[PDB]
Amino acid sequence: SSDMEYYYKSLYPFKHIFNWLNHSPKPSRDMINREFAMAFRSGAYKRYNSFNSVQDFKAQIEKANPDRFEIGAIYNKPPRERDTLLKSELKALEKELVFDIDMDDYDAFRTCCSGAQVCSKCWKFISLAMKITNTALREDFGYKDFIWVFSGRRGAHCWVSDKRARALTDVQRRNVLDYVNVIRDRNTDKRLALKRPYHPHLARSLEQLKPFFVSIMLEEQNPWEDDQHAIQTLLPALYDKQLIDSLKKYWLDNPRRSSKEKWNDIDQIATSLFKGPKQDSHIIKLRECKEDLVLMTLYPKLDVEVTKQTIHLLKAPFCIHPATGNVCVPIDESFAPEKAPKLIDLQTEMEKNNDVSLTALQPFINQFQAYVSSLLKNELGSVKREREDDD
Amino acid sequence: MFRQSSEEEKKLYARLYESKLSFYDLPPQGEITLEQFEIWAIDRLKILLEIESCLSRNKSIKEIETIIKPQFQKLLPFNTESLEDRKKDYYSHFILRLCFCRSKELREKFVRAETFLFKIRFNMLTSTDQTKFVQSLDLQFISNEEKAELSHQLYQTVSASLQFQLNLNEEHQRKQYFQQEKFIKLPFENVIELVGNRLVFLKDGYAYLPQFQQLNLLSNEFASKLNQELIKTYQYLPRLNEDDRLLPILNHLSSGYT
Repeated sequence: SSDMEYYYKSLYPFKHIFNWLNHSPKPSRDMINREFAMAFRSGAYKRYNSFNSVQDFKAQIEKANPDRFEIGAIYNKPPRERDTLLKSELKALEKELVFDIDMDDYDAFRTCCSGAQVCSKCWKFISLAMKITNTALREDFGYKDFIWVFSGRRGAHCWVSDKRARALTDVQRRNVLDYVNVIRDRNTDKRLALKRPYHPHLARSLEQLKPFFVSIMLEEQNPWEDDQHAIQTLLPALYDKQLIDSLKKYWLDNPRRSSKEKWNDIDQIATSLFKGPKQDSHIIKLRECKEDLVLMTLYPKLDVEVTKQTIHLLKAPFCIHPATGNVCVPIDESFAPEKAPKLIDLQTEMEKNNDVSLTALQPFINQFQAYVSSLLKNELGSVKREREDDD
Repeated sequence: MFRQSSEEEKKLYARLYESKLSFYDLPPQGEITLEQFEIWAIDRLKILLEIESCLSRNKSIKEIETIIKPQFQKLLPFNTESLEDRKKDYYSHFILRLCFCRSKELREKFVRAETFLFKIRFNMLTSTDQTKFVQSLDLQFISNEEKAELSHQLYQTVSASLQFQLNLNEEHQRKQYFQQEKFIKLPFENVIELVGNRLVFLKDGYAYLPQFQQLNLLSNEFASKLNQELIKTYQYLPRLNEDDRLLPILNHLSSGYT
């Protein structure tokens, strides 16, 4: 508890977070009416907090001293005044569009680690998921005011703060989520449901993921070296029963062939089976199955519960993870979890230097400050364009 | 070469039904009877009750159309020149505004049923009538250069839809149709239901929509404007309370939905 008190009093960037959530140096409804929730070591959890200013925000989080606090929607009236309101009178107006990716969703094909454990070998899943998501957010939706945040142990959170993104309704959020959710079923015993020819989003994502399929899936992770795992995850994605039976029989006669070897066996056995006039069609179908496998293995996997409602609460940036001790820092695609700071290490560094700018947390604070500066500039430009359009 | 050279209410309803459908845009005038008020409201209410019943039974558009179309000739005629039918349709809609503006649940049910009836009747139109009706509502197409630059992405987006929705199984036919097809550009938030199904192409925050689609925008505008008009209708219900002879009828009409 004392370490958390020291963290909020010495290290947490309240000013930058206030500028991000308020969208203004001076106070506004975007902070006054924003819900915050606090989680405590006693097991208690308190909703519907909101803060009048950066000083009030900092003072209340310091005074409460939670393990973590979570960010919710902007409301029509202050959530801290809910005792003056009926439950139907307090209503949401905006929240940042948030996406959540977890490493545990890739355990169908990850091998080097499993569960909430992580390493730089498997974080390439998250890096590619961030890359595909960023391409979608910029090229498809036109967003610019977004930032990625490490969950502290096993995932990454993207906080989109563009004004049009903040204003999305629950129905609109669910449909945006559906647009970016491609692998809508996680079970491995079927080929993907995607229609052909590909929508341009799918085609571009596939072309972005193709150069990394060999190195990550077939060589680094190599999940299909186990024959039973290949029979349970690789073969059901193929289009033909005779091909599946031939591969199963061949691998049971010739066990423990690597994922790369099995990937080549698919082509070789298909070429041996599908001779004659229909050979081009069978080759096309086989290629479709392999393309769908690339998407099935490397495309972003998302927690729908974080995105599908405006009122949802999620662990704020620069929080401390209770088990690992890591800071929930901002990140980019080149990140790995081994690069995250820890509370004990930051306390040690502050004891040695007595200056946050000389700790390992300052590069992440620099990233967040640059993001906030860009966000505020774009907000002011949007207000100027709206005023000129109104004039 | 050779060359040569109240009534207002009737003209109003002729104008309102020249398009064969209406957004129900304008205040009625003149008089009808109280028996007509009750019966016309009940007729439209019966059609909307069956629409909501079929939707609660999860029946498709084709099934609902098969169920509802025989009922127009008996309860609420459509594609008709008769002034009586046109007044019956218009007035019955306006009556059920006053019945169903009363609460959020009633407003939602009435908007849903009436918008689905709007969809049904729009499907009954010829393409010329649809075009004229859309043009009458004062409802941006992309340039040929922009279509050419985005042609690969747009064709990849619509090629499956051309095969399944317009039955164009031949790729040659799809290419010819695509060469003749127009596209609309608007913000992606306006067509988000098509976005979630990946039926439209997205670029820089704008959705690219082919002309053979987009009826959901028309019906959503109908639903939104009807919801706003119902909210307005709710705000001036205290003026309805000046004639007692109408309140039992409206209570009876709303009781079948509660």
